[PDB]
Amino acid sequence: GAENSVAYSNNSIAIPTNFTISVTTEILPVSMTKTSVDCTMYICGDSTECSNLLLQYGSFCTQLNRALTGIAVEQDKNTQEVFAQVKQIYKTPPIKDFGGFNFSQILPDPSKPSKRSFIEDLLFNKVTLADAGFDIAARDLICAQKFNGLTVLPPLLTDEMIAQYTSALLAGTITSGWTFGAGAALQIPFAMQMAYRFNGIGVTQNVLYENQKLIANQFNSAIGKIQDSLSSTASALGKLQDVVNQNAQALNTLVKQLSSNFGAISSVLNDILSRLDPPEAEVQIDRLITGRLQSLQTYVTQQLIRAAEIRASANLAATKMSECVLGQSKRVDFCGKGYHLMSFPQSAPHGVVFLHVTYVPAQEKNFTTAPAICHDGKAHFPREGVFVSNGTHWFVTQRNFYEPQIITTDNTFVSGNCDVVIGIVNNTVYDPL
Amino acid sequence: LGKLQDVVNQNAQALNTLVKQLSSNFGAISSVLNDILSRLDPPEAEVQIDRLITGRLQSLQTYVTQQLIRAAEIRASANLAATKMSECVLGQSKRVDFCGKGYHLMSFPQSAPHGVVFLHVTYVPAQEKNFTTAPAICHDGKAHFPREGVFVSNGTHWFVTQRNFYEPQIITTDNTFVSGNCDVVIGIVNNTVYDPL
Amino acid sequence: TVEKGIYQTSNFRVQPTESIVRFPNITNLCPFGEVFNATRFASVYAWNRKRISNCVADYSVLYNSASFSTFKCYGVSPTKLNDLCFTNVYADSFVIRGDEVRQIAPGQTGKIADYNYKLPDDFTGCVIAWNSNNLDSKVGGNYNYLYRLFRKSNLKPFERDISTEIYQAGSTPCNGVEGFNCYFPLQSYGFQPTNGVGYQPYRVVVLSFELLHAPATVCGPKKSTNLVKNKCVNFNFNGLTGTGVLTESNKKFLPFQQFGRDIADTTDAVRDPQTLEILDITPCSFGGVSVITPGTNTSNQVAVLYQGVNCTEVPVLTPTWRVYSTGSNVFQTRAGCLIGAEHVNNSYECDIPIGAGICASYQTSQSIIAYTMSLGAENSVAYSNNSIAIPTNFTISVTTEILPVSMTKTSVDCTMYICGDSTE
Amino acid sequence: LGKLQDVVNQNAQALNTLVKQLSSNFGAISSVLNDILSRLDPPEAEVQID
Amino acid sequence: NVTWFHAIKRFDNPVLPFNDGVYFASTEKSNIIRGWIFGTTLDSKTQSLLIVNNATNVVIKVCEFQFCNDPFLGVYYHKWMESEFRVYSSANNCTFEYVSQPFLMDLEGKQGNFKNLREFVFKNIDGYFKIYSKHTPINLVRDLPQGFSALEPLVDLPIGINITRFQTLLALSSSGWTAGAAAYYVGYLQPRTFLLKYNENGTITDAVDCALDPLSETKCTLKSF
Ligand SMILES: *[C@@H]1O[C@H](CO)[C@@H](O[C@@H]2O[C@H](CO)[C@@H](O[C@@H]3O[C@H](CO)[C@@H](O)[C@H](O)[C@@H]3O)[C@H](O)[C@H]2NC(C)=O)[C@H](O)[C@H]1NC(C)=O
Ligand SMILES: *[C@@H]1O[C@H](CO)[C@@H](O[C@@H]2O[C@H](CO)[C@@H](O[C@H]3O[C@H](CO)[C@@H](O)[C@H](O)[C@@H]3O)[C@H](O)[C@H]2NC(C)=O)[C@H](O)[C@H]1NC(C)=O
Ligand SMILES: *[C@@H]1O[C@H](CO[C@@H]2O[C@@H](C)[C@@H](O)[C@@H](O)[C@@H]2O)[C@@H](O[C@@H]2O[C@H](CO)[C@@H](O)[C@H](O)[C@H]2NC(C)=O)[C@H](O)[C@H]1NC(C)=O
Ligand SMILES: *[C@@H]1O[C@H](CO)[C@@H](O[C@@H]2O[C@H](CO)[C@@H](O)[C@H](O)[C@H]2NC(C)=O)[C@H](O)[C@H]1NC(C)=O
Ligand SMILES: *[C@@H]1O[C@H](CO)[C@@H](O[C@@H]2O[C@H](CO)[C@@H](O)[C@H](O)[C@H]2NC(C)=O)[C@H](O)[C@H]1NC(C)=O
Ligand SMILES: *[C@@H]1O[C@H](CO)[C@@H](O[C@@H]2O[C@H](CO)[C@@H](O)[C@H](O)[C@H]2NC(C)=O)[C@H](O)[C@H]1NC(C)=O
Ligand SMILES: *[C@@H]1O[C@H](CO)[C@@H](O[C@@H]2O[C@H](CO)[C@@H](O)[C@H](O)[C@H]2NC(C)=O)[C@H](O)[C@H]1NC(C)=O
Ligand SMILES: *[C@@H]1O[C@H](CO)[C@@H](O)[C@H](O)[C@H]1NC(C)=O
Ligand SMILES: *[C@@H]1O[C@H](CO)[C@@H](O)[C@H](O)[C@H]1NC(C)=O
Ligand SMILES: *[C@@H]1O[C@H](CO)[C@@H](O)[C@H](O)[C@H]1NC(C)=O
Ligand SMILES: *[C@@H]1O[C@H](CO)[C@@H](O)[C@H](O)[C@H]1NC(C)=O
Repeated sequence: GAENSVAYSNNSIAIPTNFTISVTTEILPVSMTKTSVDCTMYICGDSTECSNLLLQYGSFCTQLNRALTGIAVEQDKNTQEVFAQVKQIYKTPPIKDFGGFNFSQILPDPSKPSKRSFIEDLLFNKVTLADAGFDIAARDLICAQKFNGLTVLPPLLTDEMIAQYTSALLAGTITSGWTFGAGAALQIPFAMQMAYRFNGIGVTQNVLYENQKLIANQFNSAIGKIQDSLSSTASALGKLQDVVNQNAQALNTLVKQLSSNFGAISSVLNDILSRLDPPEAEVQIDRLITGRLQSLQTYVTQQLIRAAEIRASANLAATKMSECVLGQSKRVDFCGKGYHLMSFPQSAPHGVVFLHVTYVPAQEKNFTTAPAICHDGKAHFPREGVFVSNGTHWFVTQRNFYEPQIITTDNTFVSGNCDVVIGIVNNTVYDPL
Repeated sequence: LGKLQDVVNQNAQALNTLVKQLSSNFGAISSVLNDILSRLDPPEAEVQIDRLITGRLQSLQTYVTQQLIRAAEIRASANLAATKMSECVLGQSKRVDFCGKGYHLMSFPQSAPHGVVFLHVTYVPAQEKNFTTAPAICHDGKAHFPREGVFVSNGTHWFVTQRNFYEPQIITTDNTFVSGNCDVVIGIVNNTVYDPL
Repeated sequence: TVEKGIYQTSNFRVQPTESIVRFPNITNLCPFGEVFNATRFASVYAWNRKRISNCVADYSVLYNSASFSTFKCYGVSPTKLNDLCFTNVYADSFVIRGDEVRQIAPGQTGKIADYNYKLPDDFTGCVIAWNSNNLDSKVGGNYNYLYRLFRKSNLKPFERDISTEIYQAGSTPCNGVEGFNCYFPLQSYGFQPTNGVGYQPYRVVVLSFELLHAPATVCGPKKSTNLVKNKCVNFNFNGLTGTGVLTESNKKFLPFQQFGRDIADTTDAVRDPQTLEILDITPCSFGGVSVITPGTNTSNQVAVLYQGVNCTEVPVLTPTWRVYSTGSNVFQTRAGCLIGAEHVNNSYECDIPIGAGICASYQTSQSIIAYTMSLGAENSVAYSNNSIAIPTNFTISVTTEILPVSMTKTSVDCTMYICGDSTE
Repeated sequence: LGKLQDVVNQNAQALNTLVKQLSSNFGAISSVLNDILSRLDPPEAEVQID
Repeated sequence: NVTWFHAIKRFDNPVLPFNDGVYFASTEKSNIIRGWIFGTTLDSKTQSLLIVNNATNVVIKVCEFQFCNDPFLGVYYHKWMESEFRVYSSANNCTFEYVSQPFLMDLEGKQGNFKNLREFVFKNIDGYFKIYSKHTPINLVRDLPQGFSALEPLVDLPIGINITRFQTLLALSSSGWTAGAAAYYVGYLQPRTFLLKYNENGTITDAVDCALDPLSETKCTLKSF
C-alpha cells in the first residue's frame, strides 16, 4: 500500500467536518445444488449380476445415499435459516415518502412476472449456469449426468419465495426500523429512523435533520453506483459462481469416472456381460465395482466437506441478516467499512447479497485539543465530545462531526483541580445562568 | 431436544454400521475369518483373507472420515455455545437475535447430556399505540431536538417520551437541546418548550 | 412405526417392453472349411494368416467338434461368440511341435515366441489345436515343417520372418554356406509317427479378431428383428447391447461413422446397420420414490412422490406396485408426480416438504393434501411520515436454545476389528 | 505457542506418514518398483505394480 | 518441418521411410505423382502397396509387384507424348486388389486461382491403411498456405502387412529437357495429444496441439480454447 505518516502529536486532533453515505455490497453463498446419486445405478445400472456382486460389499452406499440426503436437507435448512427471519410478510405503503430516500431499485418490481427488484434481476442475470439447466426447465432436467443415475432435487423454497422473504425483510426495515426484529413492527418516519441510526454511531441527530437532502442524495447516488457496477462488471458474483462451478466439475469428474477400465477388459459393463461367461465375468465386474465405489466415496467425501463449508457460510449469512439488517451493529467491519447504519438484503442464486449502508467521515480538519479546561482552579471535562480550538478560541465539539460550541457548565462536568491533569489548558467556562 | 438426540443417534448408527460391516464377504468365500482359515490352506486362504482385510480397512476408513466430519461440526457447535456462554450469560448482548428473540436481558445455562441449554430472558414490547411525531420543535425560531427520546402528540399536546416505552413528559430545556433555527428541519412543528427557570 | 415426514425408497425405472436386434444383411458363411481343411498347413515361421470378413460365422459348430485337442478362448467365452459381432477376423494357421502348444498362449516366451511367432499380452480371441500326425507325418521324417532358431533380434508380436540370412551369434559374419559361429536359421522338425506325444506335429489355428472399433462385418447367425422406436426396449446393434428409447436425430454421420458416444463413454446415438439411418438413444425414465406419510399412529394412508419424471409417463415398473395408477388425484409438481394427495388452492404453513414450494399435510373427511406453502401472514405497516407506534407495555419472554457440545469418545483397535485373534 | 506448534507438527507428521507409506509391500513381492521391473516380465510385473 | 520435393530427368522421387504416417498436401495439375508405393522391399519381394488414385479411381493393388529403378511412364506431355512404359513392370504375385468409385480429382489443366490443394493423410498402423482426404480452394501457388480444415476419411483398408518405407510414383531425352513444374509436400506424423473443437454440426472447427507451446499446453490442461 501507500506509505502514510499520521500527523500525530501530543496536542493535535483531526475532526471530520463532513461525511459520506457509502453503500457496499457483500455476497455470501447460502445454498448449493441438491444432487442425489443412486448407488446401484451409478456403480452399475440395470445389471443384476453386478447388483448381486455389489451386495457383498455390505452397507457402504446406503451410507453414501444417507450422506447425500443429509446434505440435500441441510441446503433447505440453510436457506430457511438465512431468509425465514421474519414471520409476517410486510409490504411497503403505496406512497414512497421516505424523506428523499427512494428504494425503487431494491423494492419489488410489479411489472416483471417474478416480483424481484431491479438489482435482484441483475444478480440473477450475472450468475450463469455451466453445464445445463438444473431452474427454468419445463421438462426433464436434460443433462449429461442424468444419464447415469444422478438426479438434481429442486430447492424447497422457490426463487419467488426467497424474493418474497427478502421483500418482507426490506419493507419491515424501511417502515419500522429494527423494531420488527424484536417484536411487532412499530412504524416510524424514515428520517426519524435515520436519526436514530446517526445517534447510534455517535453523531447527534440534528446533523441528519440539517443534512437530510444531502444524505438522501448521497444514498440514492450510492444505490445508482451499485446498480451501474452490477450491470458493467462481470466477476462481481464470482463467489456464488465458484460454488456452482465446483459442484459442476465434481459431478463431471464422477461421470467421467465411469469411462475408466480399473484394470478390467472394458469400462462398459454390458460388453463384459455379453463377451464373457459368469465365472470370468465376475473378476472384471469386481474390478469395475471397486473402482466405481472408490470414485463415489471420493465424491461423497468431497461433497460433505463442501457442504460443511457452505453451512458455515450460511450461518454467517444468517448472523449478518439478524445483526446488520434486523438491527444496527457496533461490530467493526461486520456490516461493511465505516460506521454501520443499516443493511438491506437481496436474494441471489443460491446466496444473499447485503447492501451495507455506512457513515464515513469525509473532510477532516486539524485542531488543537486539550484533555480538560481550567476555569477557577477546577478541571472541566467534556460530557460528550472533545475540546478544540481554531487557534484562538476554545469550543466543545462532538468527536465525529465538527460542530463547535461555547464551553459552558452544561457542556462539561467538573472533577478535581488543575494540578493533576497532564495537558490541561486555562480557558473560561461560561455559565448560562 | 432434537439436536442432542440427533447427534447421539448419528453416533450410534455409525457404530452399528461399522459393526455390521463385519458380516460382509467383500468377495471372499465367507465373512468369517476363522472359517476361511479352517477350510483352506495358507496359499489359497491368503486371497480370501486379503479380500476381508481390504473390506474391513475400507469400512474403518469410512467410519473415521465421517467421524472427523461430525467432530468438525460438533466443534463448530461447541464454539458457538462457548461464545453464547461468554456473551449472553456473562454479560448483556446488543447483538440482535444472538441470545434469543427480543431485547436481551440475561441468560441462564443448564447442562444437558452432551450439550448445553440456554434460557434467554428477553424484553419484548407488548402494546403499541399511535402518535403523531415530529423530528423537532420550533419554540422561538430555535429548533429543539430530544436529548433522548421522541416527541409525540395525542392530538393536542406534545410530550417527549423515551423511545421504547410510552412515558410522556413535558418538553423542557432539560429534555431537549437547541441547534440552529427552524428554516432547515423538515417536518418541524411549532409548540412551546417550557423553561424550568 | 414411522414418524410424520417424507422418506426415500427404492428408485423406479421403466423396464424394456421387448428386445431388438439389427445385424448386417449377409448370408454367406465364412471360409472356415478352407482354413480347417487346408491341404497343407504352413510352417511355424511361415504361419499363414488368412482374413475372414463380410461373412456370417457360426462358431457353435466349430466349438462342438471334438476333433480339437485344445479349444481355449481368452477375452471371450466360446458360448457367447454366437451373439457377438466383430470388425474383421485373422485366422492364423500353422503346424508346431506339441510341446510348443504352451508357448502359444499370450504372455509366454521362448525360441518360438522370440524368433518366429509371438502373441500379444492383451490377446482376445480363441486358440484351436488338433493333432495332425497321421495327416502330416511320415516314418522317414516330414521335414517340410521348419522353424526359425537364429535371429539377430526378437521379432515383434504377429511378425513373420522368411529371410534365410545366416545369423552369427559369435561374430565372424559368414554368408551362404555355414561355418564358424554361424548356421542356417531354419531347423526342420522330426515329425514322424514313431515320435512320442508332444514331438508329433500339431495343426493350430488362432482367431485374433478385434472388437467394437469399426463397422462390424462378420458375426453370428442370429436373425435381426424389426425396429421399433419411441419406446423403452432392449437394443442389440451389431452386438452393442443396451436399454433405452429410440428416436430419429438430425446428426451428420460420416460414411464410416456408426456410433455416437457420450461424455461418459456411453452411446447416445447409433446407426442402424440394415438402414443407413441415425437413431437417437436415451435411457428410459428412472427416478427416486419418496413416500409421504403423517404419523403412522395418526393414520395409515400415504402419498407417493415419483421425483424427476413428468407424471404422464407413469401411466405409460420397478416399484413393484402399480395400483395407484388409477389416478384421479395425480398432481404434476415441479418435483415429480405426486399420487394419493389432493391439490388445493389454499396455502398453509409447510408441514411436509415436497419441493418447489409444494408441501403436503394431513388434514380434514381426513386426507393428504398438497399445496403451495404460505410464507406467512400479509401485513401492511401503517407507515406515514408523521406517525410513530410506541409500546405502552411489555412482556418478559424466556426462550430455550439447545446446542450440542460434545459427542461420544470412541476408540478402535485396528487388529481386533480387522483381524480378530488371527495371526495370519 | 503450542497451538501454532501443533499445526506444524501435525502437517509434518502427516507428510512423514505419507513418505513412510512408500515402504509398504501391500502384498507385492517388494515395495521397490525398480526391483519388480528388473526381476519380472510384464505379465507378472503388472500384477505386482497393480 | 515438411519436406518439399520437386517433381520431374531430375527425378526427386526417392524411397522415403514411412515413420508413423505421412501428410501429402500438394499443388499441381495432371496429378503428376498419382500413385504411391508403401512397403519394406518395394522390389516385388513383398506385397508392397501400390495405390494409384488416377483420374479414374483409386485402384488399390497390394501385390508383390516389381518396381524398376525408375518406374515412370516417361511422358513428356505438352513439351501428350510417351517415351517408354515402366509404371507397371510386372506383377510376379499378388495379395489383394480393390477398386473404388470412378472419381476424378481436379488434376485437369487449370491454374487460375489454384484450387487444387488436395490434402491427404496416408496413415498405416495396426494392420490398416487410411486415406483421410480433403480439397481446399486456395488462392496462392507458393508454399502451403495459411488456414484450417479438417480431413475426412476417404478409404479404410485392413491390409495387415508390415511397412517400413514408402515412395511416390511419377509418370513423367536428357538433352534440353524442360524440368517439370510440379512439386509435393511430405509431412510426418508423430504421437501427440490434440484438443479438438467439435462445433454444433459435429465438424472440427479448431484444434490445439497440446505440446506446441506453454500456452497450448495450458489450454489442453484446462480443456478450453
Ligand atoms: C411555525 O412558525 C410560525 C408560527 O407562527 C409560522 O411561520 C411564520 O408565520 C408567520 C406568521 O405568523 C409569518 O410571518 C408573516 O409573513 C408575511 C410575509 O412576510 C407577512 O405579510 C405577515 O404579516 C407575517 O409577518 C412567517 O413568514 C412564517 N415563517 C417564518 C420563518 O417566520 C408557521 O406556523 C411555522 N413555520 C415554520 C417555518 O415552522
Ligand atoms: C401490561 O400487560 C400486563 C400483562 O403482562 C398487564 O398485567 C395484567 O393486567 C390485567 C388487568 O388488570 C390482569 O387481568 C386481571 O384482571 C382482569 C380484569 O378483572 C381479569 O379478567 C384477569 O383474569 C385478571 O384477574 C392480569 O392478571 C395482569 N397480568 C399479570 C401477569 O399480572 C398490565 O396491566 C399491562 N399494563 C398496562 C399499563 O396496560
Ligand atoms: C495539523 O497538522 C499540521 C501539519 O501539516 C499537515 O497536517 C495534516 C493536516 C496533513 O496535511 C499532513 O500531511 C501535514 O503534516 C500541523 O502543523 C502545520 O504544519 C504546516 C507545514 O507542515 C504549516 O504550514 C502549518 O502552519 C502548521 N500549522 C497548522 C496547519 O495549523 C498543525 O499544527 C496541525 N494542527 C493543529 C491545530 O495542531
Ligand atoms: C427513484 O429512483 C429511481 C432511480 O434513482 C428513479 O427512476 C428513474 O425515473 C425516471 C423518471 O422519473 C426514469 O426516466 C429513469 O429511467 C428511472 N431510472 C431508474 C434507475 O429508476 C425514480 O424516479 C426515483 N423516484 C423518485 C420519486 O424520485
Ligand atoms: C475562532 O472562533 C472564534 C469564534 O467563532 C472567532 O472569533 C470570531 O471571528 C469573527 C470573524 O472572524 C468575528 O465576527 C466574531 O465576532 C469573532 N468572535 C469572537 C467571540 O471574537 C475566531 O476568529 C476564530 N479563530 C480563527 C483563527 O479563525
Ligand atoms: C507536547 O509536546 C511538546 C513537544 O513536542 C512539548 O513542548 C514543550 O513545551 C514546554 C513549554 O510549553 C517547553 O518548556 C519544552 O521545552 C517543550 N519541549 C520540547 C521538547 O520542545 C509540550 O510541553 C507537550 N505538552 C504536553 C501537554 O505534553
Ligand atoms: C493557568 O492559570 C493559573 C492561575 O491563574 C496559572 O498559575 C499561576 O501562574 C503564575 C505564573 O507562574 C503564578 O504567579 C501564580 O501564582 C499561579 N497561580 C496559581 C493559582 O497557580 C497558570 O500558570 C496558568 N497556566 C498557563 C499555561 O499560563
Ligand atoms: C440390408 O437390406 C438393405 C435393403 O433390404 C440392403 O440395402 C443392405 O445392403 C442390407 N445390409 C447389408 C449389410 O448389405
Ligand atoms: C472339412 O471338409 C469336410 C467335408 O468336405 C467337412 O465335413 C468338415 O466340416 C470340414 N472341416 C471343417 C469345416 O473344419
Ligand atoms: C401414537 O399413537 C398411539 C395410539 O395408538 C400412542 O400409543 C402413541 O403414544 C403415539 N405416539 C406418538 C409419538 O405420538
Ligand atoms: C382453484 O380454483 C379454481 C377456480 O378459480 C378451480 O377451478 C380449481 O379446481 C381450484 N383448485 C383445485 C385444486 O381444485
